[PDB]
Amino acid sequence: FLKNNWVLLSTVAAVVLGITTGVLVREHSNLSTLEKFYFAFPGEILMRMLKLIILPLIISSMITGVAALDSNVSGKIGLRAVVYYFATTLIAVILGIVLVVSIKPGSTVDAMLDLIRNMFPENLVQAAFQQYKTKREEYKIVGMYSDGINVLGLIVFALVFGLVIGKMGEKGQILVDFFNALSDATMKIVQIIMWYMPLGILFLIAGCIIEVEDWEIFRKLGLYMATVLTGLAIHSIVILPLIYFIVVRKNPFRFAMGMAQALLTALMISSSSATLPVTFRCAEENNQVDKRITRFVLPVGATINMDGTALYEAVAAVFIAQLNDLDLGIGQIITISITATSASIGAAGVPQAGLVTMVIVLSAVGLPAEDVTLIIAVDCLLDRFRTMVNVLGDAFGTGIVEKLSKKELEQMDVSS
Ligand code: NA
Ligand code: NA
Repeated sequence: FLKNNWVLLSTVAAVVLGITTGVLVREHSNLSTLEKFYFAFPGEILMRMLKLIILPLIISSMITGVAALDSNVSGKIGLRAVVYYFATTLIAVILGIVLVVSIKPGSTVDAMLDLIRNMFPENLVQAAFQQYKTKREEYKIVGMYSDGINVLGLIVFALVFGLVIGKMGEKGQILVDFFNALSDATMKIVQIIMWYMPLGILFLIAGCIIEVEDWEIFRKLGLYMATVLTGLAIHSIVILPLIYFIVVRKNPFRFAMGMAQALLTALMISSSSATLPVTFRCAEENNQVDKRITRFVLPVGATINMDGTALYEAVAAVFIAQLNDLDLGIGQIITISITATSASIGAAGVPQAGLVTMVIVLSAVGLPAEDVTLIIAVDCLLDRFRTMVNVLGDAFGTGIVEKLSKKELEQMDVSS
């Protein structure tokens, strides 16, 4: 039995050995900056592999999932998924705002316009490794292209392309076959990378622990951890199971038990995109969910649905505002809530710590962007829990959308 699940136990042992090695090296050894950088080399290699595999997986899976569905019922399923994601994000934002205000632990228009611009890129080839940003200048607007994959535009193009080739009929069957084969090949390559994962996980955790030097910053920011962790726990244990139970009259915790494999995997990597194959297997096999709904809903949720991220950012922005003793009125609460939801619509193909999402909210509330370094220390610990919450929300949404589309799925069975 151990051989079949050998990757999971190996990764758990890697986590244990990483904590031990990091603590022992930090306490009993002295390292310079260059030596600390060279210590985390295998973790850097693992991250490069995952970033490499993101693009083909996302594009091919999106096209295949959209083209599988019939054109009659494609719109309703997408609308239901969008509504669920929007509602969950709003509830998470409200919960985070309420908790951060109660506990008290301590332009933007251009960013929104850039967000809309990135949905319709000028060039498809450039959109695979570059993004678009605008800045003011003495007032004249000037645009520039910066490195970083544009997952928002590629997802929109993939959705439209999949619909077009699924409506065409026999004339576009060769394209469907091409992208199905590409998706299968990408999943197999992801498995091959997951074979090597444990060593990268070991060295990543070891490097994470060693970096902290003072070790009193954790004690100072103890209240800040409690707010974020309590919000994530309440959202994961209370709100999401209750929403699932209201729509689907089943046991919400049996679904989580079936998805436990992908949940713990998502904790390991802390990447929602890289957990797509495990999530597919767990949803289709353990929970007996339909493949047609799953293959289409899950990639969209990975790119779009970010409950833990919205909660995390909102709490951090309010905490930073409280650090500076800046007053926050009723309007300030709303504009932080609204900006947090729409800050980073798509950031799935980017598996590393992004401070730009915080910077948008900071600019909207009118605070300097140099306050990020104060709390940049604990991101390495909080990000894994945030990604786990995101993956859990996606998994719950798959079943919720599947239940609500019984008539559409029955209509799709007579044409098969
Ligand atoms: Na949501
Ligand atoms: Na997600």
